[PDB]
Amino acid sequence: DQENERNISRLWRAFRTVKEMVKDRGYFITQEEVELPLEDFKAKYCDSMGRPQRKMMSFQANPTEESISKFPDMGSLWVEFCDEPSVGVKTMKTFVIHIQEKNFQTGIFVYQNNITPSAMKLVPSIPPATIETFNEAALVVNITHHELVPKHIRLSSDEKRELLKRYRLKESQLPRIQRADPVALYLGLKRGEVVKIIRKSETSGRYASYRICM
Amino acid sequence: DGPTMREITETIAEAKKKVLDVTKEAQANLLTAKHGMTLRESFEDNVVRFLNEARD
Amino acid sequence: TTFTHCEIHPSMILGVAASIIPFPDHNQSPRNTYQSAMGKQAMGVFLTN
Amino acid sequence: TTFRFCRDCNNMLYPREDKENNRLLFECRTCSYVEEAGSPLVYRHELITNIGETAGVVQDIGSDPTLPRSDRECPKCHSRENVFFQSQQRRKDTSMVLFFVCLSCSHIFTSDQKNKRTQ
Amino acid sequence: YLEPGHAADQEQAKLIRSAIEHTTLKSVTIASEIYYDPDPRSTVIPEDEEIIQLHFSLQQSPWLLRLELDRAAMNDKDLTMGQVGERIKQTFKNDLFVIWSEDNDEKLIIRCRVVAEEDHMLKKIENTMLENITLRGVENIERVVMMKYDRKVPSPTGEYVKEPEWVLETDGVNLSEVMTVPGIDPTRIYTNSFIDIMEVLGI
Amino acid sequence: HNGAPHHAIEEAESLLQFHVATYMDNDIAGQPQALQKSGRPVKSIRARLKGKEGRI
Amino acid sequence: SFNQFVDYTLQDIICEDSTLIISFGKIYVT
Amino acid sequence: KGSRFISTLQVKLYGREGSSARTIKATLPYIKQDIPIVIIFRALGIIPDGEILEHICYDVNDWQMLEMLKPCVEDGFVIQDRETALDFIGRRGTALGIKKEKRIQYAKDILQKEFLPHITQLEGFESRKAFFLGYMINRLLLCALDRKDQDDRDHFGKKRLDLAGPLLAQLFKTLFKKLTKDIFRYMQRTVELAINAKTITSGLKYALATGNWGEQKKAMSSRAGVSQVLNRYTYSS
Amino acid sequence: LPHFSKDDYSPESKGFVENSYLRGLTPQEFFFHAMGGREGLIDTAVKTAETGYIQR
Amino acid sequence: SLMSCISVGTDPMPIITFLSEWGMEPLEDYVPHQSPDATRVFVNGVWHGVHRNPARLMETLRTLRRKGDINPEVSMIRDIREKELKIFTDAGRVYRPL
DNA sequence: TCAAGTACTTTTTCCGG
RNA sequence: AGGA
DNA sequence: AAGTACTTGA
Ligand SMILES: [Zn+2]
Ligand SMILES: [Zn+2]
Repeated sequence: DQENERNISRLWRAFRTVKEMVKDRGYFITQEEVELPLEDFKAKYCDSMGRPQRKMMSFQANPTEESISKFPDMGSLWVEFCDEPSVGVKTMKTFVIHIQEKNFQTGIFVYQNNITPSAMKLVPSIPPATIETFNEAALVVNITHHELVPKHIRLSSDEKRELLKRYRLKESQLPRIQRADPVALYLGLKRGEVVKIIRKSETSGRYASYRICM
Repeated sequence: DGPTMREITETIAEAKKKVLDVTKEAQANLLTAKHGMTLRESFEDNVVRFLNEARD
Repeated sequence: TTFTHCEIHPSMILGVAASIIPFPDHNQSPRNTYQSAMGKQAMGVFLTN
Repeated sequence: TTFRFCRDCNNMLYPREDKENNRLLFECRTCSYVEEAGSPLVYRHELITNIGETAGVVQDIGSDPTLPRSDRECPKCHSRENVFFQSQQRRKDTSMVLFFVCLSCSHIFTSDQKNKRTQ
Repeated sequence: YLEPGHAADQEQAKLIRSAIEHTTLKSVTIASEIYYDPDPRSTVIPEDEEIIQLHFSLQQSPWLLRLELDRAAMNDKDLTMGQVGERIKQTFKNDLFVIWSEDNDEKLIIRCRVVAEEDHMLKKIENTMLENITLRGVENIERVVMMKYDRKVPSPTGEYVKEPEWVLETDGVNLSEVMTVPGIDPTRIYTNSFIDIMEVLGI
Repeated sequence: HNGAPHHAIEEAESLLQFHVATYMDNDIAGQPQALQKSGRPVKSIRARLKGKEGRI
Repeated sequence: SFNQFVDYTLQDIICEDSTLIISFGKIYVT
Repeated sequence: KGSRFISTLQVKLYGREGSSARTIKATLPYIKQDIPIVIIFRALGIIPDGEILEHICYDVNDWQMLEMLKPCVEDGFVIQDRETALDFIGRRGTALGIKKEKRIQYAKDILQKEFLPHITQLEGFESRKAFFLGYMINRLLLCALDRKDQDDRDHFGKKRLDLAGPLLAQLFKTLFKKLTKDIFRYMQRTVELAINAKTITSGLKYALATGNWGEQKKAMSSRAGVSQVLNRYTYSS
Repeated sequence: LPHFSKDDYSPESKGFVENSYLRGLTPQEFFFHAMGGREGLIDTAVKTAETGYIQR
Repeated sequence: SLMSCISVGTDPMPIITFLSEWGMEPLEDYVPHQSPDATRVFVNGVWHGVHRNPARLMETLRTLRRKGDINPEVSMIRDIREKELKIFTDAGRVYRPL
């Protein structure tokens, strides 16, 4: 038993947050799918010894009926976990061509410890598809859930064009969110994309700010 | 007041003994420090706190 | 019963300016630091010549 | 620990193991001197130190006027004439335990009520 | 701040205080010593004569690294001779043979042997041991205090009522790590270092 | 323009570089402070515009 | 301070490195 | 008094509290690197370990301070006689000053004139200078072993007040020596009594009038505000 | 102060001014109040320039 | 302060001459383990040697200054615990009369 | 290739000889 | 060199 | 009183 059980809890807490992020991005994930308990997680992805099988975890996600209204060209997503703590160019080439062949728009690599600089070179090698690398440990806790972290909302090309029209703005003039920003990553923001940040106010009650990506 | 000055002097006097008592307690290795504080750091915190409570 | 020395007068810890302060043991610390600055800008007879 | 030097060089002695008879020796690196070890202990670190507590207790310790006195009866001679001070180990942690030095017998006794000493 | 439910439980706080506040092998040690003890099956130190007898029944260096641990210190940052030695054995893997006196045994001791030229080797193993080995806690996180902060919360009857809670206060910051800790509320955790809040939780 | 003694030339050049340099900025990293015969260093143009007291 | 300088210190400065290939004797202050 | 060699000796304890190999090295005046104490001792003449250790630690029952000197001994072990020690000191410049005889003769002078210039600048006082270096290391290790507190830089007993006399002394000295070189300049000029008494008067007058305690109308860094006008508002003022 | 024995952690030794301004301060009480007083004047003088630059 | 004075600077030699005449072993002849409790004697930060019974030396030096034989502006301290005797002929030192 | 010291930078409220 |  | 930028050896 020992301290094996804790890496299981962590991998599960990390999994919930992946489901959470994917649903939040605009992909169709059930609430019961998120709320899946630890006991059910073990009895699904744990082997004939209680050792978690990350290969099993990996899943495809599809755009919510709602998502195709705002963003029509929003394609399908593929989330890949790895039972190997270090991810090499051999495991990467499998996943990289998988997204290319299965005509995916986006793909997330939830790596355990590290992705070698050899394998990292394949990340931008297959456009119009996009690839994301997430260290399992960062996702144990969902940052979006935190007190100080307000509702960020991705804007459509039309929605942004309108925001700029309505405030007579050049993109320069908008407050900026960094591409690498924890939330910019969670949402999978790309350069030029705009977030509408709706925060509570001691002054107004509800205040809406906007940020353009870096 | 003459009697309020008697009362003030005796307030300091008793607080001075409250200190001496903690002084003799620390000199006899009986004092037990607060978590994350020197035995001395703990002692002074009390002495300062007594003398300030007293001044008030 | 160890006293090797005795103080001539404690008021001797003071310098020229503080020494003109009446009852300085009855003032808040800096109020005295202020008089030992003003007396230097007070008028009087500086020398008989 | 208490370390020795080479009789001949006077230069310090470094350990060398006699693999044949499984015993420790101290050799001299300036000459060819070699002596058997006295103790199996080579090095001692000492993190929680008690050496420097009863520091510089000269037989003149009573002559320092700056030192305070007390009427605490001595364990050896019962003399209520003594000088006192705290652990001269100038560390933050250090307890406020007192060390009394008898003005007659010169015995070092403490005020500690948690433990019992000899220094 | 503690997990939603167990917020008034002092022992639940005590539990995290221990789980988070950094503890090194240095903080529990009285002194380390190097002895020449050639027979691995029998010791020169007569005290240890018992520790061997047992940790044998139910090849290696003749140079012994022996460290005496402080009972009082082993208590404040709650620790077992077992769990301490476990760290050491798991740190240096199968290239350092460790034995230890029991928690009950009158004096607290840890005996270590390696797997020409060895004197200096052990002086490096002892340096690692003191400075590099982490027992409990999250790094950078030192002095961890418990505080019973007052909290205004809506009661069932509707009115806002003073329902105080146990709160941990640190001396040091490692946001990424203490957040992922079990038993806490990672939806309430706050740092005076806003550069950290920025880096972890976004602008 | 005369018989160029070639070193005496890179010597005379370096000095012009110095004066044109110190005229604009006198407070340079490379130590010599182009001091007026009076000890007092010459005021650079940079010095004139330089913060609190002076131009801007 | 000045008195120690005149009668003492000054006489010493006048003859420390003084002597040249010409020696400087006793000093007089008018 | 005389010249005033502002040479300051630092005796450094390398390595941090928890770093293996905690050596003791010292920075010598007109010497680039920091010499490990042991080489200095051999260059002084105190050649065997234990004779070196006797100068530093005065109690053979203080294993604590002694174990702490074991690194130094290993550090200096490479040097074995007075010559090889002096050469090692000479090697580190200067700039270097290449020549074997040159470097060994250099270091002799530095230890004699520059290192610990009080006590003596004379020749044969190796015994006194080495026992002092040893007294310095004793004090360095006494503090490092938490037996003594680090010195109070703000203790008034460790402070001196240069009054009107010494102030004038430093100035008169600067002047008389400038006069001394002017006397030698006119003595050389006489390739066969014209001594500018103006230098001394005008120099003293310049300083005492401006408050710029340094040679001369080209003041900086000369130290100002030393001499100011006497307040005459009130008598106590 | 040299008017005290060594290792004196008493209120009187470590700066506790028992007296009122009305009653008057003892030579020690006076000097200790003076040390404490001088601390205020230092920050008052320092804060003044430090605070100004923040404003700017 | 009103009673304060500044040390003008005296000669160390009459005190160095006096000390050696009163039991001061010169540093050139010191042997640490022979005389280990030896109180070390300093005059203006110069280590001059050691003295076996400082108690008496301190008393003879004290009454030398007190009588007037050693200038009263000279400073002398015996730090028993540290086994040290520091003497100051030194100019600059601020003194007060007690 | 990256930690650590190096060069070397820069400010500091307001108002008579 | 002083003043708020 | 604390930095930015640049250069130096593992
Ligand atoms: Zn030998
Ligand atoms: Zn007794």
